[PDB]
Amino acid sequence: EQLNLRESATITCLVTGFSPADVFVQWMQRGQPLSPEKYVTSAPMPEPQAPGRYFAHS
Amino acid sequence: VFAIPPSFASIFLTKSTKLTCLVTDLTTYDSVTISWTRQNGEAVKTHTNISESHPNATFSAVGEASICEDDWNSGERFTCTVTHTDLPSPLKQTISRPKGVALHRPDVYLLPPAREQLNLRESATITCLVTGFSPADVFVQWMQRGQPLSPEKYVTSAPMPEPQAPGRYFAHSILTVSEEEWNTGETYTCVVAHEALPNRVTERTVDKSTGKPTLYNVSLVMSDTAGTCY
Amino acid sequence: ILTVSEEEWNTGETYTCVVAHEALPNRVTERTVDKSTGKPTLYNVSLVMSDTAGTCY
Amino acid sequence: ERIVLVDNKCKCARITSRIIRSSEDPNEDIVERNIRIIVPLNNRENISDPTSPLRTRFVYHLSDLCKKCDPTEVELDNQIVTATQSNICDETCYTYDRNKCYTAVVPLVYGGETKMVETALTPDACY
Amino acid sequence: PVPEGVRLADGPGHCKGRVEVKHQNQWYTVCQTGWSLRAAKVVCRQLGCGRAVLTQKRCNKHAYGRKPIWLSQMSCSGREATLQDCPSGPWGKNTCNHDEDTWVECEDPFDLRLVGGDNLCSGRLEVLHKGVWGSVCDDNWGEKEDQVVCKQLGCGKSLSPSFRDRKCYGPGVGRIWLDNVRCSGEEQSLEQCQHRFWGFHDCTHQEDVAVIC
Ligand SMILES: *[C@@H]1O[C@H](CO)[C@@H](O[C@@H]2O[C@H](CO)[C@@H](O)[C@H](O)[C@H]2NC(C)=O)[C@H](O)[C@H]1NC(C)=O
Ligand SMILES: *[C@@H]1O[C@H](CO)[C@@H](O)[C@H](O)[C@H]1NC(C)=O
Ligand SMILES: *[C@@H]1O[C@H](CO)[C@@H](O)[C@H](O)[C@H]1NC(C)=O
Ligand SMILES: [Ca+2]
Ligand SMILES: [Ca+2]
Repeated sequence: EQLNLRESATITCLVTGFSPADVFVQWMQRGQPLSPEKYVTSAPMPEPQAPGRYFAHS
Repeated sequence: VFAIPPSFASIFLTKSTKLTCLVTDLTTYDSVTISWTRQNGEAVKTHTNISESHPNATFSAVGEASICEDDWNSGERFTCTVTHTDLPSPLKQTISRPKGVALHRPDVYLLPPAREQLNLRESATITCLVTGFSPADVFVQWMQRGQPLSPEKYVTSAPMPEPQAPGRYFAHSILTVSEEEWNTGETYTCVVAHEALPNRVTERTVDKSTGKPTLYNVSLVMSDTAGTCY
Repeated sequence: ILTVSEEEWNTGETYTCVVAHEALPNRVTERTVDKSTGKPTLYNVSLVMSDTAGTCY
Repeated sequence: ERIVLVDNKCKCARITSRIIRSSEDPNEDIVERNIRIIVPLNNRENISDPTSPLRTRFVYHLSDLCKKCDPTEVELDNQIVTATQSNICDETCYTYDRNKCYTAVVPLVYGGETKMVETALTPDACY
Repeated sequence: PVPEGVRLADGPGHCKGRVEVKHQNQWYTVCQTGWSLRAAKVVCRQLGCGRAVLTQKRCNKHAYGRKPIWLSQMSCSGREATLQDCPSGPWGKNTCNHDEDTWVECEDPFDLRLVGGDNLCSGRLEVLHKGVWGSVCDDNWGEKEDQVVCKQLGCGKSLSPSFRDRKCYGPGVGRIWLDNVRCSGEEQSLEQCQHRFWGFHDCTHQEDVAVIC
């Protein structure tokens, strides 16, 4: 639908199942990094089924 | 200190406008003032509706006032005065409805779990991509076969602004289901409630059978004598 | 039987035959032909199955 | 097990989807999409106008076939609300529909009366 | 804790209003901590007023005047019929807030009138979903629908006519509440049949169906 609306596409990175809440997610287009304004990474939040593992989506 | 407003989640799911401020147990006090006072000055009465149950747990209570009128939707300078003799500075917090925020309807996209994730055969994470909503508050609930799924099954993020958009927000909702449920073709529906929606609720459903197909078999039967469909 | 000029038939101009009869439901039945309908020598069908890989519930 | 994804009887497209239980491992089961499209070779561009020219180009936006613009009910904890199922909408009808009967009006003259009588473009539809 | 009846007053309608409760001639009203839609699904089932739609715990300006808060607590599954089928154990337990009252906006129930004909057993079909009467459509109409609607009419069994009397009994005018109604033959009434959404029709008023029995 996002490509069907033809104005925006949102590629979501789903970093899930990691125990220390310290993840740095950065995006590269063709090997060089995009600007940090173009992507937004959510804070690491607790994965509910796993006991102490966290998840984060960007 | 905190004074959580009624969002559109509290407005729509419960149909009850509850003004709530949380008084953490900084110090034990007998007459804890969680008096929810209007800008007019009248106080709709609340007292110890539920204990906070913090790790210290030294006389901490939650006061929820049901100012349920249209005065919140129109807007007023509602203030709960957390005034205490212990720590004698009053640690009050003021909350009002945000005024004149432009309303754009959410474009809700249901992303099936990745092919990389189903190869592990352990869990499937379905993503509800609620994006494009400019009022900040949004309510996202998952249902399977018309029954509301438990809130421990899914976790939804706080709304953060969309990067390229000026003030429009986006939110996630990750439903962690086992892989044997998703590979058998069970419909997981994402019910999302927002103010700018026309019917106020959008329901996206996803399952394996709709998905993204891996073998289209098309048959353009070009018949002369079709006429009416049968 | 209707006799028409030859260039009239080759320029489309769909001729409709209507009947009036008692046993008919609305008492009237219409059929049409033109150059492209009645026994044509060409079928110019141009199927466009757009957007089949895109969204379908 | 062919679940009926759409059953559009106005463009004659029928889309059905199934999970072919092909192998033992539950991942490579192919999501199969059966688009079945009947192309009326002689129907006109406007089906309700029988004098319209012959329909040659048959374009089928498959997203337009798969839209569900009937709001459904959902059961919340405190409410039942109508829920939109798509963001697409806010009709060519290549073929006639069996359930729908289509009528055209013809000018019938006998002595200059021009009594405009409706026909039945699809007989055995409303008889 | 015997809830004989739960009337709906102070509202625009017979069964749209606030929830009261009656025990031993004392007309009383109910607060509840967990007051879901399923409780209203019980409440507008023992009154027989449609399905439950809305359940507001909406307060008003304090000069309404109100009865006190009902003594027991009522939390149950909601698939049951009356307010006695589920337990109301904690009697005398008043843990609602200070001055609030509940509210139910359950539908007016499905009254079905065969209109346009000489007798009430023969005519075009008209149904009552909302406050407006309206016809239904004949998309994929079947004899199962005819036997279901004649069973609900309480007027015998269908005869499956040759469509001429149905076309002669009137096209009708108004709105089309149902399209693509599909009955399995075993449902008690027309609501429980599968249909498209109420008022969403792809047909005009020339396709209004009539059932003869
Ligand atoms: C398809 O054909 C029908 C029948 O000729 C058209 O319907 C008529 O359109 C004219 C002009 O718009 C109106 O004056 C009539 O009142 C219509 N009659 C009916 C019964 O609808 C229709 O407009 C045509 N559609 C297209 C897209 O060409
Ligand atoms: C066949 O169809 C195409 C579709 O655009 C059209 O351009 C072309 O003129 C048509 N040719 C004939 C002979 O009908
Ligand atoms: C798709 O393949 C199936 C075989 O699994 C076949 O039965 C079906 O007819 C095909 N679809 C169409 C539209 O022909
Ligand atoms: Ca019909
Ligand atoms: Ca229909």
